[PDB]
Amino acid sequence: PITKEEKQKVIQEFARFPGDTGSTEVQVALLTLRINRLSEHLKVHKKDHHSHRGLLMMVGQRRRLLRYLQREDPERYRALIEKLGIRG
Amino acid sequence: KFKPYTPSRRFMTVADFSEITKTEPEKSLVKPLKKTGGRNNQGRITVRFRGGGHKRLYRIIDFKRWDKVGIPAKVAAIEYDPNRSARIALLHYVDGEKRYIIAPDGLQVGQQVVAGPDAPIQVGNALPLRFIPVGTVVHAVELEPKKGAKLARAAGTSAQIQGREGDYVILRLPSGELRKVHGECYATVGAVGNADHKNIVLGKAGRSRWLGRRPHVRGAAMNPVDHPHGGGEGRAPRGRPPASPWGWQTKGLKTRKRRKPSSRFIIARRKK
RNA sequence: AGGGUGAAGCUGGGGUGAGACCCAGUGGAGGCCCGAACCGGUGGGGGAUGCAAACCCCUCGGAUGAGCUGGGGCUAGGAG
RNA sequence: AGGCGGGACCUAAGGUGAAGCCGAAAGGCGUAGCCGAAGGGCAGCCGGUUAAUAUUCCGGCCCUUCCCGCAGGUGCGAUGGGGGGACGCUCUAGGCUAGGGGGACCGGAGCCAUGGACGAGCCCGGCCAGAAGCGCAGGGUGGGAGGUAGGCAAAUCCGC
RNA sequence: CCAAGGAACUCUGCAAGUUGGCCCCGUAACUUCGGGAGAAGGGGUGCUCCCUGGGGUGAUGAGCCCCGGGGAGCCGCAGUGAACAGGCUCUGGCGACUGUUUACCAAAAACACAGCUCUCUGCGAACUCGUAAGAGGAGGUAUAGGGAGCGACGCUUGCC
RNA sequence: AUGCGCAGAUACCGGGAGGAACGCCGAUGGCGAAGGCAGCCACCUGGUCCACCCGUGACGCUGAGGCGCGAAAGCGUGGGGAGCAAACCGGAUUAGAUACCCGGGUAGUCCACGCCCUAAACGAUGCGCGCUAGGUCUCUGGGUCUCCUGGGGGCCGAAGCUAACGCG
RNA sequence: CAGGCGCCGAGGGUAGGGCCCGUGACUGGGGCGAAGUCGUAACAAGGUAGCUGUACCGGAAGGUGCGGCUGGAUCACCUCCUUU
Ligand SMILES: NC[C@@H]1O[C@H](O[C@H]2[C@@H](O)[C@H](O[C@@H]3[C@@H](O)[C@H](N)C[C@H](N)[C@H]3O[C@H]3O[C@H](CN)[C@@H](O)[C@H](O)[C@H]3N)O[C@@H]2CO)[C@H](N)[C@@H](O)[C@@H]1O
Repeated sequence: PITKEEKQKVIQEFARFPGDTGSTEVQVALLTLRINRLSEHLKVHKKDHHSHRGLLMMVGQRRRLLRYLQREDPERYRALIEKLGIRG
Repeated sequence: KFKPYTPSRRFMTVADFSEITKTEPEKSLVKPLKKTGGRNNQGRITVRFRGGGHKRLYRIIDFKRWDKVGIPAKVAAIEYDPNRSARIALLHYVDGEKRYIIAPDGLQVGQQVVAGPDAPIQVGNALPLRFIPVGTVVHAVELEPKKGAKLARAAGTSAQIQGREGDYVILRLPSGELRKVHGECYATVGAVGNADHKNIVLGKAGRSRWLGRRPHVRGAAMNPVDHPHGGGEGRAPRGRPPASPWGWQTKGLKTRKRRKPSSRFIIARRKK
């Protein structure tokens, strides 16, 4: 489940600069990761509509933030796109 | 090696409502098996309607375990035969030889199970009643020891263990009744393998039924020259009679039949 | 004989969480659909001591299924 | 007609039937072994010759088992255990003759009748069988060793 | 073979003629969204020469099969040129539809039937033949094997 | 009445089977977009409250359309029915009683996967922010925790709002 | 120049569909004109309170079960407003 450690490690791989204790980068890393192992679970289950739901809202959130990502700058952004994989 | 029930062809003209089933072992049976004559005609006089055939394999299956009462066996795997209401497992006995046996609740290829003098009450092994953990399930079960697996609850998921008394344990049998068998006798552990089958749907009758092998039945079939009942007209007769000089369909058959009182009670009925 | 039809599975592309499910390609199943050999035999017509103790013609239905067919057998006649 | 076929072999349905169960009698039922099939299995083909028959005759080419021997080689040695020959239907890739088809392609007996064309014109044919040696395709799997508490009663063979 | 008229003949358009070969344009109420569609209604094709693409075969170059595609044009009343080859639409009762039969009139309802319900039998089941014997049944074993009235399916099966 | 019992029940004792439910604790109490959600245990999960002020850098509020979500009833196949139980059958009723009562018993009620979205769906009152006395209680996070502070629930409650309640 | 050649289409015909109109025994039905032949839910706990979504049964209003929304009367429990 939620492995804090490795977590921070990637918050790291991403946060271009070691001083990103909360940045678009991370909103990204995080919502992503979560979204994914979470969802995978969703699959082998089929009925937890409540949490499915939340997950929903969440994914929204993340994507939208990215929205802004583009808004100001999608450049570095597309790089992100890249690094990650999502939206292809 | 289980099997799909539901697959149904679709609108391939009136071939409508045709239910498929597919055991996955799909292998063609093995070494131990002859074939049956073309009975329907028999003792050379001829008898009982329907009857027709359609292709030809024909079985030999194990009905008796006390004959190795122990050599673990591992599911050779699944498969079946042009007979039986609920597939089989060709099983492998650790000693080399194998045997076509039941096919209780969805067990598992390679699974080890066996039976005899104390078998683990795990659906799959079999045991002398007595090892009956009262409240459990089996089938195949046989009263009068040695008289082989007597009461082969076909796809008959039905041997419900219901208490004991004397040298006989009580059982709830398909039918909706409770008989008794002296404990030393035996039961295949667990339950059957098929039922949905029982629900299977088949297309253009002629086609299906016949394929089944069976042709027909046609009552008070006009010209009641015989056909017990009336005919030579529309109207359904009255008397209240059936084919070959019959008693309708609401009368006994049993008797002293020392058989009867001897065990079982519940008397013959259900109520779904 | 021959020809059209064009399911299921699958493969890929499409949309959620995965998925439904879609589209497309593959596919090419029984019903079959079209229609000879094959099997039946209305619809009309042609013989009345007719080619004939049940026919010829024009025609017509099925044309993989409860299909058709040669060989070998068992049930039979108050029984089949 | 040793080599085509059928028996000199196999067996299902299926009939018989030593046993056995059974009828007032005559019979009814019947394992086993047997009888019992263009269903199994098995060793040749092509060219030539009679008024007339043929892969049966003749001839060329290719084998078949069984007996006597000899030469080389081995636990050889039942048919009883086993493995094994054995199998739908629908469809269907890949690979070879049959078998179609144009060769003016080579052999040949002839022709324009008729206004014409002798000109890749017509007309006829241009193969079939061949130990195996060999080159296309594929077509049908495991070596061991050991444990080898089943064996499929009796033992290295199968199967765990 | 007909014309003039084109069913009034006629109990019935019985029959017979219409019509029918593939390719493109296009296609109704209803629907178990499989389909009723070969609906239906048009139009096409023959043969010439010209520009233009393709799947064959040892690349691929006299070696062939698919459409090409399009263009200009040729001759008939006429161009699946002859023989194979739908008349059609609307609508109603029954029945589902595949079917078998009625050998000798009775293409077709009836009987099938899939699928409904009642209900019968504990297996040495219950019946069916049998003088026992015995087989059958079922090496099946109550989701199974019989007696049945109905007969997809949809709504629905009330009163004694 | 009734229906069930001397072919012994109704009560008491022991044992058997299974379905459902889940007491006290448990609350005027809690979590959830809503619906609605509870014997404990474990697997995976989501909303969400407080404090350091550390990160980013306004990316945010709204949501026609759609998209997924969910009462109970009922349908679909496949399980299952201990009890309860429209329907049905009785018995009691009045003049009538198809219903209010007692005696019965199906479907359903329950599980899986699919399907209906249904509404006095309620606080009959859309969401998002910020401005205006206090008093009280109760649960919950932080503290110099006679209390204070962020959050969360009922209660009293100036101004004020309304045709009037009553909101506060 | 005449005509010839070419589509062009006003126009009409045959076939088919679409929008709306009228329209048809019988028919589900809708609204009302003081003085009617039946019972009577609902509002007083309207006498099983009701109301509702759903399901099912009935001369009819309606009853019944599933679930729920109070726009449900009387004691018994506690918090909180005032007060002789
Ligand atoms: N049509 C209205 C609907 O049906 C009913 O109304 C109808 C009905 O009640 C009422 O009928 C009433 C009866 O009752 C009452 N018991 C006797 C009375 N004579 C009769 O009157 C009726 O017949 C009269 C004959 N001289 C006419 O004048 C009068 O217009 C007519 N209503 O009149 C309405 C007819 O239109 C419901 N009452 C109402 O609630 C619902 O909305």
